[PDB]
Amino acid sequence: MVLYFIGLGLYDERDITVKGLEIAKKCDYVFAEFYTSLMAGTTLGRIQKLIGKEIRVLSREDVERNFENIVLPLAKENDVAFLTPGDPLVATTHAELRIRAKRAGVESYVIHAPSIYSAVGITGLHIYKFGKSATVAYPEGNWFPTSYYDVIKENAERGLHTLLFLDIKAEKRMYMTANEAMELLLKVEDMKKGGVFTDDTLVVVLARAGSLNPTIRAGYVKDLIREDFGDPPHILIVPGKLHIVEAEYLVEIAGAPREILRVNV
Amino acid sequence: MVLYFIGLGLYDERDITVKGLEIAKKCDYVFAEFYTSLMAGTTLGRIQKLIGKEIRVLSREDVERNFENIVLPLAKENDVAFLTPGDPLVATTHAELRIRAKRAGVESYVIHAPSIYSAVGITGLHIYKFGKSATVAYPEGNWFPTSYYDVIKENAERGLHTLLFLDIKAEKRMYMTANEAMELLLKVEDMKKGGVFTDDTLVVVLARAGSLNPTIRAGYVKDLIREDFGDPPHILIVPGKLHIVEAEYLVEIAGAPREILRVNV
Ligand SMILES: Nc1ncnc2c1ncn2[C@@H]1O[C@H](CSCC[C@H](N)C(=O)O)[C@@H](O)[C@H]1O
Ligand SMILES: [Cl-]
Ligand code: NA
Repeated sequence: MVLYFIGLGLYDERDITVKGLEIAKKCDYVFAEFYTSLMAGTTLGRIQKLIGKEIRVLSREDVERNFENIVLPLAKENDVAFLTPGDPLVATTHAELRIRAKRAGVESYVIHAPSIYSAVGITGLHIYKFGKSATVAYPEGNWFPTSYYDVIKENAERGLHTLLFLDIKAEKRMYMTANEAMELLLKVEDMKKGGVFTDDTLVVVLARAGSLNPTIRAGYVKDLIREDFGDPPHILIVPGKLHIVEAEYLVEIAGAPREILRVNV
Repeated sequence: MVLYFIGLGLYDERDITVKGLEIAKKCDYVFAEFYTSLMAGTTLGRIQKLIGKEIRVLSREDVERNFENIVLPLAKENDVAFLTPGDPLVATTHAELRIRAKRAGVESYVIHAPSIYSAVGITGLHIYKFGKSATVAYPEGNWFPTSYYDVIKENAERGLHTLLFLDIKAEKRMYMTANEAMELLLKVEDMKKGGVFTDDTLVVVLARAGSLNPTIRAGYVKDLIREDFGDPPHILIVPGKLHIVEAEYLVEIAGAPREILRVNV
């Protein structure tokens, strides 16, 4: 009679919370989805081993179109868990899933876990200074989306940082790298010329947040556009004007050039 | 020979991640602070049993003035852990402590945990739509902080949601309730008269996120300003322009007035 939305955290099988693991262990059925994000530091096998349960993976279609036929029926007479990378309900469409549960007469509870939205605090950039967030998508066919550029512009105009998620083809396991993101933004800048993203723009790259050895790098596009940030997933941040403490952290912890202490503060 | 910043999560001792527990278990010395937030579902004793270690609690002064004198010295010859509610770097000034660590020749690692910043997802409001965040501070003496009012105004004009962290006076054991925040906001509205926060403003209240039964309520200030949302901690959110699905969730789960479903495109 209960459905548990349980977050798996950021990187590996150990990013689940103690509460989340213990609850997952007591559930009769365990479902999971890895299309919104992928746990780059672990495997389904390792997660299953830790929880000690067989995990049925669901595709985007399974969830978006048939959640009420796959998951909810079982939650009517059993305890069921729905595992998702990060924190549950962060993915835009997941919250609506609780409405579906309600209508099916199923009680639902949310067990939180670390999300990239809060993990970015490791970059030293103040969380309150982040503005609207966006996703950088690959153009294709006659479609060249550029709204993420406008997001950066509006946030930066207000001295706010912009968190940019990069395109992911979960099924095909194809990750957009920070490098590709920068190349795309430079291309959008060449088209809109708003002076929003140029070779002189200061950016921050965070790779493998959650890992004990994440890659946190800060610098100008002209210098980082070809740097090796390691394996995905990658997150790109275009900070607004910096508080001196943010700048000092980027220099001391993220190897940013001393130059940002006078140019971007 | 190392310092770990480990988050404990939102509500109780089980909100810590598995990674964080296993590491905190092997540390020689464990310090902690509980002045940046409130974990309403646990106690120092319960946390100590889980970790199986004695924990030295530090005050804001111990940390801000003597972190390098109390904690770092030990990290040079031992594996030390510094615990904090939620995520250690979110809406705190702890990130700067990593710099002190570097200066002291101590390598540091960050172990994330559920944060109120991403837990807002449980309100049904799309997390990417939140803009600049702010804190509602208790006026002191003739000093009456009002900048948080302008943050709401700025976000609202852009159609973005505004997250409002509420004040805390840990030593005095004072925790600002959503009710007190609303009263302060109405007073600022009276002074500034920007039509930003009135009795007809729609707001969302989230209390004790992380618990299995948090209070999630949405409605007009006139109706919620005197409502009992339960024990602290509380967070206040002033939504911007709502998507239909956000409104649906607020009505179905947060008990919001059905009239909001009728969004004004
Ligand atoms: N479980 C919880 N429920 C509701 N609000 C919470 C909360 N935990 C923290 N807050 C809110 O955030 C404020 C602390 S700000 C520090 C936040 C912390 N580093 C984190 O990652 O969550 C509190 O005063 C309160 O307004
Ligand atoms: Cl293996
Ligand atoms: Na945000």
